[PDB]
Amino acid sequence: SVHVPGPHAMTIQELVDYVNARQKQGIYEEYEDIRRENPVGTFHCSMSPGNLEKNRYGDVPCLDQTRVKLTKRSGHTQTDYINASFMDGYKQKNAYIGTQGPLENTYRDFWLMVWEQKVLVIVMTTRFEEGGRRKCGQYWPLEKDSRIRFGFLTVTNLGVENMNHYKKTTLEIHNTEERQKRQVTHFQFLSWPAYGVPSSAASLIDFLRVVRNQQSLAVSNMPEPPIVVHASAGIGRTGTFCSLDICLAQLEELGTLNVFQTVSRMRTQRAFSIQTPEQYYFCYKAILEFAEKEGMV
Amino acid sequence: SQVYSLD
Repeated sequence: SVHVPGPHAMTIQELVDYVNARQKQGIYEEYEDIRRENPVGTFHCSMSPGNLEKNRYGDVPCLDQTRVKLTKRSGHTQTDYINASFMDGYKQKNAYIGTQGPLENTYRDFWLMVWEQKVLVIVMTTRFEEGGRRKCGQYWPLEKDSRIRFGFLTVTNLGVENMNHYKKTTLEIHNTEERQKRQVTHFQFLSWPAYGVPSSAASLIDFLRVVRNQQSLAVSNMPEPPIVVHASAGIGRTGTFCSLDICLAQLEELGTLNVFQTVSRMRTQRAFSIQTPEQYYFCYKAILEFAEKEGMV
Repeated sequence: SQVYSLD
């Protein structure tokens, strides 16, 4: 994984000192320094003419170097391209696939990727629309017992649980070509507006625990498949979600973290990860809040 | 077209 503790890992009290010394304005200025980082990588596949319409946004390409490639394609429309990047996590390579909100013409590509990448958990942090702006397609069967066929992948909705800030859908993916079935847990977090932060850092961290528990529960019933994490572009809330997850993973296990290093490295894998200085400052603030709440400081 | 940034 690129997410090694070194070289300036910080303990949770050094983090308190750090945030206290920089303040919100300093953390905002730190975010801008990450954006300045020389964008290593290229975006050619994203901009190939056969692929333009497979991007939801003109200004959110994805990196050639880390993109998820589609293997078992069918149809001249299905290239090997999907706007989705492998992302390392704490002590794990390809912990996540950060992807955009699937478009109608990429629903089939999305499920192909989920299938091929052995994905067990999907985290969605977007509503379908926001401000009447379309933000993500309805790429899964929404009602219990309904099914959609995406070529040789039939997805069936096995049940939905509605909770506080998220709904948990259990999907069966049926590869009807290889007669293989796999359960996939789809999580949709509903209280995270685009370009913004969640209303409760505590709800996001509890949701993160729910997702980790689900990923852990699914992996024990099968090296570890990535978690698909998408928002609308799959960079703003996605990068924030994933950075927070890595930082809490390193904090839990090593007693250290480094937000800067985490987001800097994440943006070499899912380009443009973390979209606003507000979301950047939220990683710091949620971690400190988790740490107070836990009596670590 | 559709832009993500600049709101």
